[PDB]
Amino acid sequence: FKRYVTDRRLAETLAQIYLGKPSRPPHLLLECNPGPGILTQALLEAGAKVVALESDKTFIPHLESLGKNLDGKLRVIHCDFFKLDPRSGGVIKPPAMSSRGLFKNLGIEAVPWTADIPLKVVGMFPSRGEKRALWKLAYDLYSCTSIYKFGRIEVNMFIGEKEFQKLMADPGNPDLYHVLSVIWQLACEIKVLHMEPWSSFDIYTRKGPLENPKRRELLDQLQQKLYLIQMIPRQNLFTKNLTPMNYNIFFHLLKHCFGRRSATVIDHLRSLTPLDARDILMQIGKQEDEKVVNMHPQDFKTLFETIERSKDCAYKWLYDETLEDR
Amino acid sequence: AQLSGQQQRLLAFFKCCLLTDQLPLAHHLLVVHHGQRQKRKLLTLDMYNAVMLGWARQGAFKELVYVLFMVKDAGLTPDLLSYAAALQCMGRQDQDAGTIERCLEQMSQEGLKLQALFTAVLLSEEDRATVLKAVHKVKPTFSLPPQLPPPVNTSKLLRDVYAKDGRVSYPKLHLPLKTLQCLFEKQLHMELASRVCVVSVEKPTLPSKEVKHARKTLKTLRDQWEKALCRALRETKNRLEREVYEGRFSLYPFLCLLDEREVVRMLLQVLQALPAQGESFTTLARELSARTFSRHVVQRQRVSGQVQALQNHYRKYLCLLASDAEVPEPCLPRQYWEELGAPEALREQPWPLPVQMELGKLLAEMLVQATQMPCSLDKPHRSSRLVPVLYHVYSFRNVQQIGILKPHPAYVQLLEKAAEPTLTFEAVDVPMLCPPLPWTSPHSGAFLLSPTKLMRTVEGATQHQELLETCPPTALHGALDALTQLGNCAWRVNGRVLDLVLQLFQAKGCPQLGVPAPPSEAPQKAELRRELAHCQKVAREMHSLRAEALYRLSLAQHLRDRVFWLPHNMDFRGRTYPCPPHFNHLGSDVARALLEFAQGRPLGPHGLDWLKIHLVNLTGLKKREPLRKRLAFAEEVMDDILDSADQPLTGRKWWMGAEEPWQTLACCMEVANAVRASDPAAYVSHLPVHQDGSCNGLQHYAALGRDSVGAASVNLEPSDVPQDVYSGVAAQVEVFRRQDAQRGMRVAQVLEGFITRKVVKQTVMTVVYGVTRYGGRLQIEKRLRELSDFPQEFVWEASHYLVRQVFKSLQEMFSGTRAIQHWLTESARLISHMGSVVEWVTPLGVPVIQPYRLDSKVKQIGGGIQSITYTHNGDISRKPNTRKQKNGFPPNFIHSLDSSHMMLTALHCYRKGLTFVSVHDCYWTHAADVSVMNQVCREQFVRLHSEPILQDLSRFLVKRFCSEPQKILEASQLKETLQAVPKPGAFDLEQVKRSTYFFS
DNA sequence: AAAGTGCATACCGAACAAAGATAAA
DNA sequence: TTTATCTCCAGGCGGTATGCACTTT
Ligand SMILES: Nc1nc2c(ncn2[C@@H]2O[C@H](COP(=O)(O)OP(=O)(O)OP(=O)(O)O)[C@@H](O)[C@H]2O)c(=O)[nH]1
Ligand SMILES: [Mg+2]
Repeated sequence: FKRYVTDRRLAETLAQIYLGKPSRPPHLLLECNPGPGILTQALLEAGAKVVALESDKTFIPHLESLGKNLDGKLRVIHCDFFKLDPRSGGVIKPPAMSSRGLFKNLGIEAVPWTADIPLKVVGMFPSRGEKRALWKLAYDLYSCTSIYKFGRIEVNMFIGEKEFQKLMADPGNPDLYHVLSVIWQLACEIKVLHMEPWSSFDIYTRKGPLENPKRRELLDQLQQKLYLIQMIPRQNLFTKNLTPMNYNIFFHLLKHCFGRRSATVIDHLRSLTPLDARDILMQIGKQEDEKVVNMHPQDFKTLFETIERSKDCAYKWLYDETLEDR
Repeated sequence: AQLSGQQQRLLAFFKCCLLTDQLPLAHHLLVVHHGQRQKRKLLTLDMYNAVMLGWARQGAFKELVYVLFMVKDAGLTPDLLSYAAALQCMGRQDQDAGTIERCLEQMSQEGLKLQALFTAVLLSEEDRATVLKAVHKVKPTFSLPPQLPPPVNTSKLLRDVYAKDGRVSYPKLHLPLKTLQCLFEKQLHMELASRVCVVSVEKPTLPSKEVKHARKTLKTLRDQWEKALCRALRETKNRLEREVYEGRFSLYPFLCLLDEREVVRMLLQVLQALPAQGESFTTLARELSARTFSRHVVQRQRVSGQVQALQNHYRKYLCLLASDAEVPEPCLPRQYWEELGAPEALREQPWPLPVQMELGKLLAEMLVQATQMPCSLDKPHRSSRLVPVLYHVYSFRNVQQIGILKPHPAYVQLLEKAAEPTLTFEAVDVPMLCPPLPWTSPHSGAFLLSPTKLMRTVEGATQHQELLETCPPTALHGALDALTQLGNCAWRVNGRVLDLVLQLFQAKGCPQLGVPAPPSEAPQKAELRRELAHCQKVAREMHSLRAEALYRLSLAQHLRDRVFWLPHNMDFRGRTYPCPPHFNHLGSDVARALLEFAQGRPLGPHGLDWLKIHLVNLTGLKKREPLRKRLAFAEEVMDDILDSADQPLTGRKWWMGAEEPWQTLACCMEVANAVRASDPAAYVSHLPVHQDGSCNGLQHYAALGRDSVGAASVNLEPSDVPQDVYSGVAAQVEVFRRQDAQRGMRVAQVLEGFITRKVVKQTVMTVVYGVTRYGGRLQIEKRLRELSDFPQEFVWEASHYLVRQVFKSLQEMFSGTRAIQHWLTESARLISHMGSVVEWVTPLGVPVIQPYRLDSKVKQIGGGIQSITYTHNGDISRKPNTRKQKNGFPPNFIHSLDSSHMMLTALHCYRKGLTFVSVHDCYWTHAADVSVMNQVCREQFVRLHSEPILQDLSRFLVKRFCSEPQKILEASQLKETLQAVPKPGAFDLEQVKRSTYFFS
């Protein structure tokens, strides 16, 4: 099922949240799955430059009617944001698209990482694919590929309550703290821009527009306060020790450290490196009996950089690409 | 019912205590378990019986009486085994005749038979002799009559093989008896050592200071690891014994079965033979458990004394095969082995799966904990800290995670720098140096001392073996004789071909022909990361390929000037495979190129023509023309053949363009010598001549259905030119593609001249087996992603097209075929609902059962590094897998029929004095004899299908699976679906005797 | 009255990697 | 709505927290 905005009060509240900043409001907002076009029409009433990315062809002519008279403000492109740059290879089918082709049809140039935010994507996360979408975005962000190739593009998406709670867990240990939270809080600044009851969003199924008392019955079953979350990639994410070449080792370290939640850091470090664990834990400042759950994401990054900064030993990691795909 | 895990582990402990010969521990454990009320229920009669037998063997009567009191108090009634043990001990202690009278009178009061005591499976010959001596006191004479040797099989198919009233021309070897005996001694010593060392064939490394330093460091580390492992083993033994003295189960007797030195040597061998990428914990565990069971079986035989009995029986048996010696009555090797008097080889009790996994895990943990290495190898004494050699790392795949032992990165570099010139192989993986032991029973055969199973299955399956052992003894004679015949084919290695392969492999490699290339000649921000990723991947595949090639070539070069034999076994369906995995004729083209027969034969009047036909078949250029055209083409290209034979690497290089390289070369090498001889009809050929069959599964469907058009389509009728269904399907697909391409679709333009027979062959073959579109797409994609002249970016769009068109080409190609397949599929499904796996009997007589069962619900072993999860194959309590039994019924049936045909042909070829070996459907021989084999093949086929196979299968399935009226409605449904068999057509199979291309 | 020992189930990670075709489940 | 997908040459996730039974301190 897909959620589309249904009411004009929502269409104006979300539009105002999207374009809240009154100093330099100009941004080429990239809006995905417009649906009927209520949100797009409201944004145009507020004044913006929308590049709509609808997945289905049926809606495409309809939007063309709304923006036909407008000259250049609105551009409808048949593409899906979550299928950009397939890794299988071969010919790129029209449902998918390559990032270079999109950023050539939109005229966007390349912006350095340390510079200002070029664009702003808005939309909603997949209804049942939050985890896979978040992992794909994390791989794209930490490797400077696809969208984040061009710059630190801001993304503002609607997400569910459970995934948000699992995404904002801290060393306070609500027993939801996991690797996704660590990477996302190390590479972004997550904020709750706005909150909406889920029944306020129209639901269209793949079969057709959802109706009948089953829609009312479905309202009680999946009632959860959807959060519009704002993500900007952190400026100082990449350092000398942490580079787009070395992100795989960091990912493996984080995944290993959560294999045994109730274990200490020193055991995992013994299992992962041939270096003196006590000396490393002395350098990072933590105590010997330090649990992995009681470690901050900044502590994980500092530990990885400290290990990578060891000049004395030629061999530092047992991680190897043979450990993948097996 | 079925025993629980603890009820298996306790029985294994008690049984192993008898072999280790520590009876006090078993007695203490039994007393402790019986005393406590909670553990009292676990103990069963067999646990008392094992301890009673152990006590009886020693000769203690008080302990046996105490255990009998225990068993009578706990419950149950004593069985025959308890009385047998009582009589054995009483005879051991020279008991008075009055006590023997009383004991046997009581035994008669319960009511049994003394013969069953001497037919007991557990009792050995010594125990039987002792109890016979004991019983001779009350009865002055006691005897058991002998019997005629087991009756020869009396069946329609196998009658002619086992009939004495006929002419026999059984072949013989070409070696003196003394040489055969010496080879037997060499093989026996090799198997006793359990290892072989082979000189490496890779390029030698010039000596230097660094190499010597690395070797010295390696030697020092080896000594230190040996000492540490010895100390750790001793401590583990003591710790495990202390648990036994606390009334708890452990693995003390299992760990006490072998000497410390042998276990240490095995652990060092495993450490030295660890891949640089590491191995999973469960795999390392099954390997260590299996190697320990093999070493214990070999050492038990050596200590007991069966080794000497085998030496005598074998040395006397070798008279049959040797050319010099002569036998009073020629017969099959199994028949001679039985007639010469058979030493009794007692089967070794297989350990239970939990015990095997626990022992493997314990040994792996001991290995990982005991070994340590200095951190700084290049710089001595920089830090006194010691790092482990192996590390335990998690590897994540999807949700799941796995545990892996990985070597330290410096150890791999040290091994690479040292460049040891000796490889180590296990005695089981190397071809034998003496003729194989005749397969006389499911328990014994193949290797001299190592245990080899008849039907290769998973580490815990037992249903196949019990079905084999529950059948009448005379049923398996044909299969055993066929296996013995196949294993008795002497082999040899080609010399000049090996020299050429070594020249290519050592210097730079020739990946075009198939020889890999050394890692030295390897290819060399996001873009840099992608380049390094591609380089590392390519290096990985080339390294693995070169490692495999190095192993195979070293093994081949070891046997340069020797004669060796390859034993065989079968899978559960019935198809036969060689036992030595590394080097055999079932491998790649180079493997088929190095091997040749050792017993040559004169070419005769019709040898050169068959050699030329074989050369043309290997070339692959002409596969549709008749035999005359192939012979004419071979005549045309004589100059190229002679040039290739004389100048393989520096010349016109015609042979490299063949479809099967390295075999066209060998055939040209033989043909040139045959031509240049003064008399080509008096030339000795050691080169096998292949003979293949076209559409074998389609042939068997045609025979069973007796469909006229289907039979004619697959060369099953007399014809002048070959017939190929695959070519017709390819032509139809090409016509459809031509129309589509003219209409305008791009993918049709992309693949225009790449629709050959190869791409559609496997799909068209597997359609009749019920393959789905997903599998067909994968097969076509795999075929397409190797052309190297096709734009790869369309592969996903290419195959997804072709499959549909391919499936289109098959609305109505087969009718009776699909009717038979649907009948078999529906019968299999309806049987699978009731919870009973499908079984059948092949026309030879062997029983086949298809073991597909739903997964065991949890199966983990607690421990100190990780909890290993293992499947419980071996649980007959699980429910059947209806999806995997429905899909597999036709292919297994047809493969069983193919195996039956192969075995019949092999037996009838052996009767005439032929050197017959086979690879599934390819029949090898000498050049001169090929025509003869052809004749018998056709005959056997007709006979194999003369019987109503389908009717017999239907009646057997009704009898076995519809006898129970438990589910009356579903029983009626099964009866209805099994009593409706597709009707045959109108095809006389005698025409098969005249068809030229039935096998070609 | 507490506490140890061992066995059964159940829910966690849902590591990304486009896509389509058929039926048992 | 959810999953596996012709057969063979021998394959399997590892951790945490929960109750339940009975024996032991
Ligand atoms: N189920 C199944 N059987 C196979 C497969 N490959 C081979 N076989 C069996 O092996 C038999 C002979 O194998 P091949 O010699 O490769 O096939 P073929 O039809 O004889 O080939 P041609 O000699 O070119 O006619 C086939 O008839 C099948 O019974 C496969 O992938 N699946
Ligand atoms: Mg064939």
